[PDB]
Order: sequence, then C-alpha cells, then structure tokens
Amino acid sequence: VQVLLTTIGAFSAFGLMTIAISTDYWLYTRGLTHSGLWRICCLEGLKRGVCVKINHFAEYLLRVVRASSIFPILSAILLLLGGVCVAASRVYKSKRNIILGAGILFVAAGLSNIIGVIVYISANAGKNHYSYGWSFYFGGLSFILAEVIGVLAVNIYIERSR
Amino acid sequence: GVFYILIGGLGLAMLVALIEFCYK
Amino acid sequence: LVSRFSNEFGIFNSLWFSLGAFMQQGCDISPRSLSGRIVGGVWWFFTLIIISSYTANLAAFLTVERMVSPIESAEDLAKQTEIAYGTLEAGSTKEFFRRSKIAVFEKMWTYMKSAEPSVFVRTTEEGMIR
Amino acid sequence: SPRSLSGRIVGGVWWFFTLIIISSYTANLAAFLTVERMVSPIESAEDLAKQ
Amino acid sequence: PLAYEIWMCIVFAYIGVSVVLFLVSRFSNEFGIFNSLWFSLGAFMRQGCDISPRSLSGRIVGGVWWFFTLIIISSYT
Amino acid sequence: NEFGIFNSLWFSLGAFMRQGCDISPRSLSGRIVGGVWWFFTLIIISSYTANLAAFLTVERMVSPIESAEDLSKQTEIAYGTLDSGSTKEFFRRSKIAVFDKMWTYMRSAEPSVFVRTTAEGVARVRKSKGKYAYLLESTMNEYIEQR
Amino acid sequence: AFTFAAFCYMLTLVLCASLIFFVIWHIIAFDELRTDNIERICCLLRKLVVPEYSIHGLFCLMFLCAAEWVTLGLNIPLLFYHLWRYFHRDILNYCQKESWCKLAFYLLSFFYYLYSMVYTLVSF
Amino acid sequence: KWWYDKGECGSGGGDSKEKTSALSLSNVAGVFYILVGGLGLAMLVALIEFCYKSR
Ligand SMILES: O=c1[nH]c2cc(C(F)(F)F)c(N3CCOCC3)cc2n(CP(=O)(O)O)c1=O
Ligand SMILES: Oc1nc2ccc(-c3c(Cl)cccc3OC(F)(F)F)cc2[nH]1
Ligand SMILES: CCCCCCCCCCCCCC
Ligand SMILES: CCCCCCCCCCCCCC
Ligand SMILES: CCCCCCCCCCCCCC
Ligand SMILES: CCCCCCCCCCCC
Ligand SMILES: CCCCCCCCCCCC
Ligand SMILES: CCCCCCCCCCCC
Ligand SMILES: CCCCCCCCCCCC
Ligand SMILES: CCCCCCCCCC
Ligand SMILES: CCCCCCCC
Ligand SMILES: CCCCCCCC
Ligand SMILES: CCCCCCCC
Ligand SMILES: CCCCCCC
Ligand SMILES: CCCCCCC
Repeated sequence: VQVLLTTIGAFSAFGLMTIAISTDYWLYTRGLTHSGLWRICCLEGLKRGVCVKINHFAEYLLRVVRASSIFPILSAILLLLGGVCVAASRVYKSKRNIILGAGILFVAAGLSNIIGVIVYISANAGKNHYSYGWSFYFGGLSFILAEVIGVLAVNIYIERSR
Repeated sequence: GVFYILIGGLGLAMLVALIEFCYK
Repeated sequence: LVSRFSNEFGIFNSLWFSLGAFMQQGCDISPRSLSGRIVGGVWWFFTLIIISSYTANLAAFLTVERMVSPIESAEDLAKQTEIAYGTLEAGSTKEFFRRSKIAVFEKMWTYMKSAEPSVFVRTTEEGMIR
Repeated sequence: SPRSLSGRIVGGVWWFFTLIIISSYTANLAAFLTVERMVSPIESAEDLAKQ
Repeated sequence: PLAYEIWMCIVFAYIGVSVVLFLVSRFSNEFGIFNSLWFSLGAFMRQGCDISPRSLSGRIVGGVWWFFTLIIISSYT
Repeated sequence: NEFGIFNSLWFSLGAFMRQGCDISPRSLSGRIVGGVWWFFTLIIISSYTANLAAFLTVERMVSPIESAEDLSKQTEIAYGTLDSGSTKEFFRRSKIAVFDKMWTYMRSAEPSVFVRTTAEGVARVRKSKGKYAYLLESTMNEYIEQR
Repeated sequence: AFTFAAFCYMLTLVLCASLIFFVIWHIIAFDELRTDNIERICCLLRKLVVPEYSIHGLFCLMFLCAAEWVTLGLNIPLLFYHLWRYFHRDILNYCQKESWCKLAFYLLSFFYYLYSMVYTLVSF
Repeated sequence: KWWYDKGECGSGGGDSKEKTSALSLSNVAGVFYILVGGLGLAMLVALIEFCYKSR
C-alpha cells in the first residue's frame, strides 16, 4: 500500500512544483499588474497587453538569488532525483538501502523550497495592497506533499529492516 | 482571538476523544 | 528522519516535542543523539528569538499607542502639518486671518494661502461634509 | 515536584510570585532604556526658552 | 496591565481547561482531577511540566493551553 | 549523575533557552553552577528583551556625517561641487590641508562630480540616498532645505 | 460584544456536551441490568456520577460571577436534586424514570447556551 | 519671515511617531536562514555519523 503511495506522490509533487514556477501568476499588485517569478506581465499599464522581463539591476548576494531562482528550482531537481530512487524498488530489488537515499532527497527539497520563499518575500518588499495569486499557493503544496512523501519513504525503510 | 482558539481546541479535543472512544 | 536511523521519537511524538519546544514549555522527552540535539538547540534559539521579538514589538506598539496627543490648541494645529485646516471662502474669518498680526495666526495664514488642495469652501455645509 | 496537596499550594503561590517579579523587572527595564533613548539635548534658543 | 474582566476569565479558563483534560483522560497516564490542575498550573507559570498528555485528544489541550498562556503573559509584560 | 561533556552541554543549552532541563545536578558544587547559570541567562534574556522593546518604540536616526573635515577622511560618499564659480575657485587655491585633499579628490573622481546648474545638483542629491553631497552657499542651502 | 457572561456561556457548551455523554452512558448501564459482573455495572455507575455532579456545580458557580441570574434559576433545581442523592448513600423502574429526564433537561438547557451566547456576541 | 516662516514643511507635523510598521519577514529572515542552515548541518552530521558507524 505505502510502496505505491510514494511513486504517485513524487509525480504529483514534481509535476506540480514545475507548474508553480512556470506560470507567472504569483503576486497581484497595483494599474493591476499580476507578478511572477522571472518576469511580470503588466495589465492596465496604458497598454492592452504588455509583458516585459524584470530588471534586478554585501546585499548583492540576495539580488542574484532572487533573479537566478535556484532554490524554487533545486527543490524540483531533488523531487525527480528522489522520484527515480523509489522507482528502483522493482529493478535491482532486495537492496533494502536505496529507499533510504530517497527519504533524504524528499526532505532536502523541502528545505530548499521554504528557502525559495524567504528569498522571494524579503526581496518583494525590498498603502500598496498586494495579494498572493493561485499560482503561488501551488508552491505551498510542493512542501506539504514533500513532507508526507518524506515520512512515507523512510517508514518503509524501517519496516524493511525490522 | 486566543480565547476563541482555546474554545475551538477544547471542542476539537472533545470530538477527537469521542471518535477514539467509539473506535473501540 | 534524523532520530529514526536504522527511540521514542516517531512521527507523532516529534510534532508534540517540537510544539512544546516552540511554546517554551518543555516536554518530558529529549533528543538522545547528537544531530537531534543540534536540531533541538537550533529550534530553541529560533523560538526564543521569535518570542522575544514578538513581546518587544507588542510592547512598542502599546507604548506608541499610549503616547498620543490630540490636537487641542491653535499652536498644536499650526505645528502639525498632517491635517489641513481651512475656512470659509468669503467670510469674516478670512478677513480676520488676513489682518491678524500675531505669530500664532500669521503662520496659519501663510499656510492656508498656499495649498494644492481646496483650503477654502464656499458653503459651510460643504465644508461640514468635507 | 511537590507530591502532596499543601506542598503544591506552596509551589503554586511561589510560581505566581516569581512570575510577577520577573515580568515587572523586564517591563521596568524596558521603560528605563526607552526613556533614556528618548532624550533631547538643548540645541536651539527655542528649546532653551521652553525648557 | 490587565482589566479585571480578564482576570476573572483566566481563572475559569484555567479550571475549564483542567476539567476538560480530566474528562479526556477518563474515557481512555493518570491525569486525575488533581494532577490536571498541577499540570495546568505548571504550564501557565512558564515552569517545567511534570508529565505530558499521552493521547492525541489530550495533547491538543496541552498545546492549545500553552499558546494561551504564552499570549497572555506576553501581553501582560 | 553522569553529566559528561555532552550531557552538560545539553543541560546548559536547555537552561539558556528557558526550556525544561532534562536532569538536575546532584551535588552542591553542581547545583551552585546550575543556579548561577540560570540567573545569568535570565538576566541576559530580560536585558535583551528590554533593549529590543526600547528599539522598536522610539527611533533615533543619526546623520552619517557631521562636518567637512570628517568626510574628507572616510572618502565613502562622493561629494560634488559647481563646475565654475566661487566654490570651485575657493577649493582650487586652498592652503589648508583638508580642503586641499577634498579638491585633489574631486579632481580625479570618476564619474565627474562637478555639476553645471544647482538644479541638477539638488536633483542628484534627492536621487542618491547616501552617496552624494553638494557644496553650495549656506543661504541657498537653507532655502532648498526649507522648500 | 465581549462580556464575562458571554465567555461563561461559551465554556458551558463545551462542558454540557460532556454531561450529555454521562446520562447517555447511564441508560445503557440500566438497559444491561434490565436484560440480565453485577458489581462492575454498579461500581462504574458510582464512578461516573461524581464528575457529573461536580461539573454542574461549576455551571451554578460560573453564572454566579457572571451576573446572569436569569439562567441560574434554570440550574438551581437541578443542583437541589443532587443533595438528595448525596444525603442518602422496584428501584429499576424508579431509576429509569430518574434518568430519562436528565437527558431531556441537559439537552433543552444545552440549546439555551447555543442561543443566549449569540444574544450577546452579535448584539455589539 | 522670508526664509523660515514661508516654509513648505513643519518639524512638528513631520515628526508623527505614530502607527509604527508591523514587523515583517524583511528583517526576521536572518533567523530563518540560520534555522535552515542548522537543520542542514544536523542532517549532514547525522548522515556522516551513520556512515562512520556502518564502517
Ligand atoms: O454679521 C455677521 N453675522 C454672521 C452670523 C453667522 C451665524 F449667525 F453664525 F450664522 C455667521 N456664520 C458663522 C459661520 O459661517 C456661517 C454663518 C456669519 C456672520 N457674519 C459673517 P458673513 O456671513 O460672511 O457675512 C457676519 O458678518
Ligand atoms: O514554492 C513555495 N513553497 C511554499 C511554501 C509555503 C507557501 C505559503 C502558503 Cl502555502 C500559504 C501562506 C503563505 C505561504 O508562504 C509564506 F512564506 F509562508 F508566506 C508558499 C510556497 N511557495
Ligand atoms: C543554537 C546555536 C545558534 C548559533 C547561531 C550562529 C549565527 C552566527 C551568525 C554570524 C553573523 C556574522 C555577521 C557579521
Ligand atoms: C497561585 C494563585 C494566586 C491567587 C491570588 C489571588 C489574589 C486575589 C486578590 C483580590 C484583590 C481584589 C481587589 C479588589
Ligand atoms: C455525535 C453523537 C453521535 C451518537 C451516535 C450513537 C450511536 C449509537 C449506536 C448504537 C445504539 C444502540 C441502542 C440500543
Ligand atoms: C510561460 C509559457 C508557458 C505557459 C503555460 C501556461 C499553462 C497554464 C496551465 C494552467 C493549469 C491550471
Ligand atoms: C530566462 C530563462 C528562463 C528559463 C526557465 C526554465 C525553467 C526550467 C525548469 C526545469 C525544472 C526541471
Ligand atoms: C496536536 C496539536 C497541534 C497544535 C494545535 C494548537 C497549536 C497552538 C494554537 C495555534 C492556533 C492557530
Ligand atoms: C546553592 C546555590 C545557591 C544560589 C547561588 C546562586 C543564586 C543566583 C545568583 C545570586 C547572586 C546574588
Ligand atoms: C512543463 C514540462 C517541462 C517543461 C520544461 C522541459 C525542459 C526544458 C529545459 C530548458
Ligand atoms: C505514517 C503517517 C505519517 C503522517 C505524517 C504527516 C506529517 C504532516
Ligand atoms: C478521579 C477522581 C476524581 C475526583 C473528583 C473530586 C472533585 C472534588
Ligand atoms: C567523559 C568523556 C569526556 C570526553 C571529552 C571529549 C572532548 C572532545
Ligand atoms: C507513518 C508512521 C506512523 C507512526 C505512528 C506512531 C504512533
Ligand atoms: C493516534 C493518532 C496518530 C496520528 C499520527 C500522525 C499525526
């Protein structure tokens, strides 16, 4: 039962996190122009449809991380590396040690996912009422489902050893 | 707000106790 | 994940211990390993900083709220520039302010003489609703 | 921890005493640093005339 | 620092939380009517609690009451 | 009572963070250290909370500079003057060391710190947050400040 | 608004619900004895009756400090019945009628706190 | 009269000192960064201890 709830979760967390970083509908500011991750597409900006890329230019280390969004992407890279580790349960089975290697990547992506928001909120503010769009809440599901998949992958490793 | 949170927590705990008692 | 490599630190007791550590109330259980103790200490530092900052910010909010002074005298209204004060467009008040040779009223007259918004209203009811 | 009933009363009253003392000490020390930081030396003639 | 209407609400909430914890620990750790008053008193005064609730429906009361005494004390200070 | 080099560290960390200690020292010479460390961490945390509350309550923003002889030693803020006028001619033929250093810095400065008109000067002053300073007459300075 | 009596009416809803389970567990114990080990059926009844009477003692105490004397009158006759049992410490047909009224009384008064509390909160 | 009286700004009005801004994550992230770093270091030292115990 739990052996199948992990492979379906890896493809439901990686395929869901790659969408949150793709579509630029994270933040809604004010004309009302919806924001994004790498570029914002303006609306009601003296033009019908305009979408231009943002220009970000020892505090310079935070600007490059916000521009080169590696933390919200590194979590997706670890989700696919852990998604193929649990896929190694059929081929080259009876190892009882490759499942533990997936429980580390499933939680290491959650640490790099919460960080990708701290560098995004601190750089956002750095009156004007701004809200979070539906595309920003998708990334939140990429962290909750990253912990349920991190508790279900290690629990199997404990049962296999016991 | 903290009093509302306290009351809600007490109600949820009573409901969970009911569920765990009816589980047996 | 750390305290279950292969103790009493499952998935249900870990949440309880971390919740007790965040509230600075403590629990009967404690991490026995080294990395678990590191996690506990880092979480303790984080929650201590958070609670101290929250208490300090609440105290500052309450002190700033208690240290307020409403505008009562004309000298307080002349110094305070956040509220724009105006009078009738054509009346006795404007004629009195135009011929008031008092330092308290002269600054008010020079402030009301040059202003981007409307500092003079024709009808007293319009000024009232404004 | 006190196991008896009256022993728990001693601990309970002592806990209420040390809570008020520590809270009053922290609140008073915050008032000392705030009043000390909110000071203004006499610089202009208008400040000297009022003071 | 706290109005007299809050002090009357804290005592009845303290006893109210205590009697509920005793009822939760009854349907099933002793947590009698006496130990629950001691645990709630040790949790309100920021002191180290002697024991912790074992069941989930008992842990909810402990964590919620811990958040209550944290906000009240922080607001009082 | 074991209280090894690890358990002692854990107990001290639990006592510093106001958390519930796992065990207590059995001997008197350990209880003394425990109580002293408890008092120390209590005083430290109380003082930290008091200072953090005093910070957010009232603010005291000080200027990064106080005179001309001070900015000539830090050399962190690029200050500019008028292109041709009284200030430039005064800084050119200056016998004092401070104004001579200011002039020899303003001469070899990239980009050009000299400004044609005073309007562009005050515009650059308002634009640059803390990396520009203009040297004009005191009367015009006070007038611009009062505008 | 926010009054001390409004908060007292909120704690009753959480506490009166627990008193409902006691009178419900009572009719189950009487139903088992009617069909028919006998010590466990009555000794447990002695253990459940004490908290039921002590919890109601808070209902008569919370409203006393809440100045809601209009509600206290609806709970004083209930506390007076507990004094009769405390003083003296077939019977099956008598105790059965003495327990069905508890379920109805602990439920009709339960809806009062569900409505009298609203009569003070939203009435700000 | 001609320089200070005919001014556009007042010291009393500018020094409001009311309605201080609520604390945001802009200055609290320093502790979250340290928390995440400590979690990572603890996971790393746990993995290292496990690898050493296995050998
Ligand atoms: O003799 C006069 N008698 C006035 C009597 C009144 C009042 F009785 F209070 F109505 C008023 N108002 C007070 C405030 O503004 C609206 C009406 C103004 C008067 N004026 C000034 P004017 O109306 O500008 O000529 C006179 O010169
Ligand atoms: O890639 C992403 N990982 C995420 C993790 C959490 C959230 C989030 C949610 Cl789900 C609700 C409310 C606030 C949130 O973010 C916060 F920083 F807490 F403000 C968004 C995320 N996006
Ligand atoms: C529980 C132990 C926490 C230790 C935290 C150490 C943080 C060090 C930060 C150094 C910042 C230096 C800025 C100049
Ligand atoms: C640990 C429990 C302490 C209880 C202290 C109660 C003090 C009551 C004081 C009442 C003062 C009334 C003034 C009008
Ligand atoms: C929220 C309260 C739910 C109560 C459900 C009770 C179900 C009882 C089922 C057995 C009844 C036996 C009657 C003799
Ligand atoms: C950035 C270029 C590709 C944009 C793709 C948008 C896909 C939206 C899918 C919405 C699903 C709810
Ligand atoms: C400015 C160019 C942006 C390109 C973004 C590519 C994102 C690829 C994500 C792949 C995740 C597996
Ligand atoms: C099992 C208990 C989980 C924590 C529930 C209470 C947490 C403190 C109050 C939070 C209110 C938002
Ligand atoms: C046995 C220990 C007695 C208490 C000694 C330390 C008390 C805290 C510091 C008091 C300094 C005056
Ligand atoms: C949404 C499916 C994945 C899209 C990206 C594919 C790889 C692109 C590499 C530049
Ligand atoms: C075995 C079930 C574990 C569930 C963990 C949930 C964490 C949010
Ligand atoms: C488990 C024993 C409960 C006793 C309650 C006494 C109330 C005064
Ligand atoms: C009782 C054991 C002490 C070990 C000390 C190690 C210091 C690095
Ligand atoms: C998935 C692991 C569940 C552990 C439960 C411990 C009570
Ligand atoms: C008995 C309930 C256990 C829940 C474990 C996951 C929170």
